[PDB]
Amino acid sequence: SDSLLVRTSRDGDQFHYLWAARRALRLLEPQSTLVALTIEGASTTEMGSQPVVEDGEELIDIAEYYGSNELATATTVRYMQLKHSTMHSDTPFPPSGLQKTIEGFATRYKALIQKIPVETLRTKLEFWFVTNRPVSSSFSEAINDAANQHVTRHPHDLAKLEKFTGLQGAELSIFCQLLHIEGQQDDLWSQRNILLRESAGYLPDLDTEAPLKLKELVNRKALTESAANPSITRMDVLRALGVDETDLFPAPC
Amino acid sequence: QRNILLRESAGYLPDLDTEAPLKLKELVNRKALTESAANPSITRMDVLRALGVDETDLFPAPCRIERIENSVSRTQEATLVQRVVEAFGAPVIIHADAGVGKSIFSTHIEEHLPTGSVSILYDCFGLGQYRNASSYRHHHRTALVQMANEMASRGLCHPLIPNAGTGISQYMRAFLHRLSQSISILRASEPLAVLCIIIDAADNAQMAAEEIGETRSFIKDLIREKLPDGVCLVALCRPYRRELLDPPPEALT
Amino acid sequence: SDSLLVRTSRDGDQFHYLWAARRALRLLEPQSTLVALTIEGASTTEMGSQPVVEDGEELIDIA
Amino acid sequence: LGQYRNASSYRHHHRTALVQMANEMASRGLCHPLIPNAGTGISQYMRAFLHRLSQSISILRASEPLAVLCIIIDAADNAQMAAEEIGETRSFIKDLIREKLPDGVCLVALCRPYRRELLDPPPEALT
Amino acid sequence: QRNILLRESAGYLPDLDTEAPLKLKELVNRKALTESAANPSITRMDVLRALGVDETDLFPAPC
Ligand SMILES: Nc1ncnc2c1ncn2[C@@H]1O[C@H](COP(=O)(O)OP(=O)(O)OP(=O)(O)O)[C@@H](O)[C@H]1O
Ligand SMILES: [Mg+2]
Repeated sequence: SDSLLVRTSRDGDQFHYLWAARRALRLLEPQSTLVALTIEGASTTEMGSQPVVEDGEELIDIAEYYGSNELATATTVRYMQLKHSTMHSDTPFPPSGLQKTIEGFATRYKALIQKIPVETLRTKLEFWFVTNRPVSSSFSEAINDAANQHVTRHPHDLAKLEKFTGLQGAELSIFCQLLHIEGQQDDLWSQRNILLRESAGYLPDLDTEAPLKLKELVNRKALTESAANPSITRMDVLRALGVDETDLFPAPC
Repeated sequence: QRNILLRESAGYLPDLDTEAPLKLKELVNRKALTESAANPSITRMDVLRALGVDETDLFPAPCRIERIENSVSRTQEATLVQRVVEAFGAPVIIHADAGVGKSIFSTHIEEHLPTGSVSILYDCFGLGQYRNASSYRHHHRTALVQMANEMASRGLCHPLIPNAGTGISQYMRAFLHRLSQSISILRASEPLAVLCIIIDAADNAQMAAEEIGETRSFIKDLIREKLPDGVCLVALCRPYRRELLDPPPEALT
Repeated sequence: SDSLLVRTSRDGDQFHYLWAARRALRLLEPQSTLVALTIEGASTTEMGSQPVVEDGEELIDIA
Repeated sequence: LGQYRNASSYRHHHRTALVQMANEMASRGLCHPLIPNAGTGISQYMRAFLHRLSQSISILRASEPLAVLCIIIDAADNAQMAAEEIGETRSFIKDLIREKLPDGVCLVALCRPYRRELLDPPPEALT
Repeated sequence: QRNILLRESAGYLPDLDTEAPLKLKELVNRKALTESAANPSITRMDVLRALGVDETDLFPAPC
C-alpha cells in the first residue's frame, strides 16, 4: 500500500525527538562541561560575529557544543545524523547507504578546514552516524585502517570509501579519524520508556508527565516559528519542568 | 489553534487546565503511527482514559431508595408540596421521626409539580453502607458530580467530569453555573416549570463527616448558598438531629 | 534555503493534530449521535464484513 | 523490626499495605499487578483491592470447589499506635475490618489483650 | 477461568496501572517474532522494564 510509506515517515521523527530528549538531560549536571544543543541546524553563533558556513548543513540532526557556543573557542563540537529503518531492524546496511552521509560530512569538513587549520580542528571535531540497524563490519575495518595507516584486508571497501570521500592518503586518514559509527540502538518501543527511567533519577519520585514535556520542547524547536533560534539551554529545561534556580536553593546560609 | 483548544476543553472540567491540550494531541498523534495501523479509531473510552477517568467517576453514587406499590391514601402530602412552591426564595426542611414515611414521600413528591417541571433526587443513606471507606457519600466531589451528570444525561446541560486537587469553591461555582442553563431550557417551552432538588437523609451526611473528623458536609454549605431563580431545595431530617444541619433564620420548617 | 521547506512540513502536521483534537471532544456529549473518528484512513468496518473500498483512500485526513 | 516509627519506614498507610498484598497475590499468578499513583485517594485503593480479591478467588475455586483465601495481619495494634502518635486516626486495618469481602475469603488479626479496643471491632466479630 | 485473565472496563487505577495487561502480551508477541536477536527468552529484568516500575515500587514493605 501507499499509506504504509507515509506512516513510516512519522516513526522516524518520533525516534529523533525521544533520542534527543534523552540527550537534553545532561545540561542539568552541576559539574559537567556541556553547554549547548541545537536541533536541525548548527549554532548561529558558530563563527562568532562572522557569517555562518552553509556547506553540508542539512545532514545536521543534532549539534552539541562544549565550553562555548562557538567553534573558534569551544573545547569540543559534535555533529550527528540519525536513521530509523522500521521493518528491517536486524539487517546490516551496505556502504552504498553510508555514501550519501559521508559525502556531506566531507563537504562540511572542507569548508571548516579552509578557515581554521587542521591541527586545531582535529582535536575538536567529530561526525557521528546513529542508526537502529547493524553496520557492515569490513567497511568499519577499512575506516579504521585508513584512520590508522595500515594495509586493509578488504581493498574493495577501501576503494568504495575513497570513492565516497574523494580523498586518499593521510588527508583521508585525518577524515577517518573524525568518523564514528554507532549501530544497534534500542528501538522505539524501548526508547519510549528508557526516558522515563532516566528522568526518574533527578526527581524524588516516579513521574509520567516529564517524558511528554521534554519531547514537546524538542518538537517545538523543530518548527518554523523557532527558526531564529534553535538552541536549548539549562533555563529552557528548567522552565519546561516548571521550576527556577530558587527552588534548588530555597534557603541559603 | 494552539489556545482555542484550551478554552474549549476548559468547559468540561471544573477548572482551567494546562495538561489536557497536550494529552488529546498525543492521543491523536499516536493514532497516526504504523503501530496503530491495525485500528485507527477513536471512541469515548479512549478519550476518557486519555484524561484518566472511567464511567464510575461520572456516576460515583447511584440512587437506592426503594419504591413501593401499595400506597395508602394520605391527604397531607398534596398540601405540603404546594406549600413549597408557593413559598419560594428560602430553603424548606421537612421533619418527622422514625418510620413515618419520609423516604416514601420523597418518591411521591414529583407528581404534583406544575407541568414541565423536573426533579433531582439524592440519597445520603444508601442501605447502611455510607459509613464504609469504599462507599462514602458526603463529599462535594461526589454529590455535585452526581447531580450535574444526572441533569446532563437528561439533556439539559454539559457534563462535569472530575479533576484531582480541585477545591470546594470550584465545584460549587461549576454546579451553580449549570443550574441556570437547565432552568433556561425548562422555562423556554413552558412559562411556569420549576427545577427541584431533593436531599433525602440530610442528617446522616453530617454524622459521617464528624465521625472521620471533618466538620462541613456538602449540605451544610449548600443550605446557606443562594440558588438561581426558579430552583427549589428541600431537605428531610429527624426532629432532634435538626440542629446538626443548622438552618439560617430565614429557613422554613 | 532548503531547510525552510523541511521545517514548513511539520507545521502542517501540528495544525492537523490540533484541529482533529478539537473535533474529538464531541464524543463526550451525552445526547449526541456521533460515534466514531478515524485518523488517516477510513473505517475497517465500513462495509461490515465485506472487504474495504481502496479507491481515493489517501485523501482521507479525518473520517 | 522496630522500624515502624521512623519516617522512611512507615507501614500503616493504605498505599503501602494494599499494594504489598495485591502484588503478593499477583506475583503468584492470581491477579493483575497493582502499581501506585501520586494523588490517588483511599477509596480508589479500596475498590481496586476488592476487585483483585474477586479475581484471585475465582482463579482458585475453578479447580478446588472448597478452597479458601486467607489474609493475615500480624501486630495489628502497632499500626494504630503509629497512626495516632503522629496525629492521624484511621490506619488501614481500622477501615478494612468493617469492609465486606467476597465469599470464600477469611480475615484474621492478632493483638495483645489490653490493646484490643484500639481497633474497635463491630458486633459481628468473633474473638 | 482456570487459565485466562481478561480486563474489565472498571476497577483499575489510572495512568500506569491501566496498560500492564496489554504490555505483557506485547512483550511476549514481540519476543516470539524477534528470534533474530541473540536470544528470545524472557527474564525478570525485561518484565520489570516492560512494566516501567522498580521492584521497590511493587514491594514497598517486605515481611
Ligand atoms: N404511603 C405508604 N404506604 C404504605 N406503606 C408506607 C407508606 N409510607 C410508609 N410506609 C411504610 O412505612 C415504612 C417506613 O417508611 P420510610 O422508610 O419512608 O420511613 P422514614 O420516616 O423515612 O424512616 P427513617 O426515619 O427510619 O429513615 C415503609 O417501609 C412502609 O412499610
Ligand atoms: Mg429513611
